[PDB]
Amino acid sequence: EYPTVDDIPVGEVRLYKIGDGVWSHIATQKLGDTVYSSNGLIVRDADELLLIDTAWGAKNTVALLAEIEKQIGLPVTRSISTHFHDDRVGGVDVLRAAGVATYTSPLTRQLAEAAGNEVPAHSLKALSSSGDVVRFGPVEVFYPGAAHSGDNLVVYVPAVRVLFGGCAVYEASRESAGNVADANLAEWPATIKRIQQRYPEAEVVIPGHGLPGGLELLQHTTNVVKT
Ligand SMILES: [Zn+2]
Repeated sequence: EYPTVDDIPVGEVRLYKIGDGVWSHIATQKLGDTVYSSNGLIVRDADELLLIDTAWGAKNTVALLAEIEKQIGLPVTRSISTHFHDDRVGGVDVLRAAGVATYTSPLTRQLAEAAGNEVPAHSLKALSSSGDVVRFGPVEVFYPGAAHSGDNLVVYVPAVRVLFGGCAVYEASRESAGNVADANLAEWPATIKRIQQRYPEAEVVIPGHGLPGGLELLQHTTNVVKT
């Protein structure tokens, strides 16, 4: 019952409750003949929300904010983008228009600028070296090293053991690497091992695209990226 491209109506964004104070958000775009979905996270803190990733573009991000107000009814006050691609920063300007304080690592801001993408307003310090971790409200933000992209971050919600892997982690049904234009295929297995070692109690692992699973998605990703 996790939302998919087969059931989300065109142009809509859906939320899915994962645990106490934690939702995923799911949005779609059609590229060529194929409809794709992308996941992010929403985490409650006191009477506000922290958003992890845009909903992949400005139009979807406007829909996301409306869906959040309808279903949750608390303000999004901060966001984190987990890497520089459109599915993560596309819609940052919508978030800024809506009064959200937008964050990512310094490297992501640089890569987003270089790519001509939207750029979060604020940098997360102390994330520059592989293995760096910072607390940010109700989550930990971890830079595990280069994988899908040079800058990719993961986000853990310690109270409920939810790991948002972003595009560093593949869904179970995905058996080929697909697009690796910004990837570091050599470092990806080591990066996965760092995630495994850091979050051994995670109960839910959310990939950047596709269905949630558990810690088995980590080794699955290594297997696919070698393949
Ligand atoms: Zn990407």
